[PDB]
Amino acid sequence: LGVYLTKKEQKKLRRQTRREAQKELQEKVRLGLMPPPEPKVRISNLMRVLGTEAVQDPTKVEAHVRAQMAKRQKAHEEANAARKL
Amino acid sequence: SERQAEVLAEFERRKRARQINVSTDDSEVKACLRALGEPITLFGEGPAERRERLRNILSVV
Amino acid sequence: PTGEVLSLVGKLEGTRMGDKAQ
Amino acid sequence: EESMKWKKLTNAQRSGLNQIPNRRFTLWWSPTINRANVYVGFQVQLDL
Amino acid sequence: AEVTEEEWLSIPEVGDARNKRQRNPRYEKLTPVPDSFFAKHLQTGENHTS
Amino acid sequence: LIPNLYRYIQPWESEFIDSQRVWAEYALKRQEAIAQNRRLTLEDLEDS
Amino acid sequence: SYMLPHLHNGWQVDQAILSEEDRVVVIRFGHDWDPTCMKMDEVLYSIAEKVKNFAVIYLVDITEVPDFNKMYELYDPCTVMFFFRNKHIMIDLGTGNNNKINWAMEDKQEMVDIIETVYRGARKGRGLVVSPKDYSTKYRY
RNA sequence: AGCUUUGCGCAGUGGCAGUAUCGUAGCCAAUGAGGUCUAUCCGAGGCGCGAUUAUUGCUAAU
RNA sequence: AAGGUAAGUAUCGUUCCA
Repeated sequence: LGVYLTKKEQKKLRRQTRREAQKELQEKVRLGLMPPPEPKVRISNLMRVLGTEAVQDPTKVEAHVRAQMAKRQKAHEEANAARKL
Repeated sequence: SERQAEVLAEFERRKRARQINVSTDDSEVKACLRALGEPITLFGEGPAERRERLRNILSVV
Repeated sequence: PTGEVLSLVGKLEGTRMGDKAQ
Repeated sequence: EESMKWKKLTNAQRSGLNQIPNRRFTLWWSPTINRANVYVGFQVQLDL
Repeated sequence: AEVTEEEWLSIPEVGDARNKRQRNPRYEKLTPVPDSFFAKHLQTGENHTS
Repeated sequence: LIPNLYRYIQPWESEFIDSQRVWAEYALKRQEAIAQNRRLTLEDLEDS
Repeated sequence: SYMLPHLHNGWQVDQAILSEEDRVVVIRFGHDWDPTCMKMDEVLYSIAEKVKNFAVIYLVDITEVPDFNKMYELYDPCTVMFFFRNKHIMIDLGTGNNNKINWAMEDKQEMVDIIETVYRGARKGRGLVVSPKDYSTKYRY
């Protein structure tokens, strides 16, 4: 029968998996199979990131950041739906 | 203007090999190597890189 | 004339500590 | 220099940085220190 | 003169006793004094009237 | 002549006798304030 | 003194100046038996490992190598010369002589100070660097 | 049928700290690591070394 | 007598010397 590895190696293995995924993603992006990650922006970061470009057309910029928020939330919700039993 | 690039093949073989089971036993390591025909070790090739070489070799077959 | 500091030993004949400080 | 005061500096830079106030002092009294009456001797002009 | 030829080969290489956190400290950040001192110094220099 | 610090610090003798006198003045100026029912002020004690 | 690498003939010191590009060559010309030279050939010992990244120290006995006495004025008992990419880096001290440190000092921090200053001024591409400390006196009092 | 507990995963939102995170084919360790209160009690990691912009990446200017 | 050389890049002249 199997054995139950302890919480220390639980955290260690989780860290290995996440670092593995991050490095693989970064190597793929350096290759260019996906575009470089666009900076995740919120309402609080709206004028920090895009403010200079957000002065000219503020409503377009807030629409774009809210679209990014909606895309993230939709990715989460449909990820749960795909993982739904 | 041609592709002339197999580097994507290098990334895909790396990502497949990273998900390839390798025994944590040097004995098994060397047993599998003798099964395929690779040497037990190279000059100054310790155990960690022995296992890594085993992984890199069974990435093909 | 020189910038060297002269010892005021022997220069205290007509001065007091509390004078010119009221 | 006040920003440099907190940055990670090797002691070589810090030794030559604490004397910045000694240069503005020399400039502020240059018409007196750089004089012929004091510092008797020959004179040399700057190249430019 | 009466030390064996192997005993000179058996001399131990001495090493440092202190640990990494005392042999090779990470650079010590030198931050300014909290500005509450600048306020307190002038606060102490104000008197009452009665 | 550059003024020397020697002439700008009161002697201890004068300071002690003046301390006695000034504290006597303050005591006389405070016990009266008890009877007159008011707190002291900078105006009274500026001379001291 | 005896621990630092030694150069025996004229070709070796020129090669040691030439065989390096990314550090500073600090050569202690003099006689390792001199009381003056032995005073600072232990300071150069105590910092040889510390400055390994940007400095290499060679020792030269002028009697063993009588080829640079006339050209570099090797007549003070002890001399220190800094070279960068086959270029003598002049250094401005408090003393009148601005090509060498012809006296043996005592503090292991000041010599690393001078070596690092020389390296910093040599990466820029200068020929004369300025020392942090002033040696127009001895700060004794 | 729901309700609900706990651990482990995947993501999401938000807060907080960058004098700290991380490695351990180095060593020792519940057959006891480590002990200042309280010790016929306490009782889990510790040490040494290495990486370091006191975790690490891109994008962005100069 | 000092502690007072900015370090350089150029053509030109000269001279010893190989």
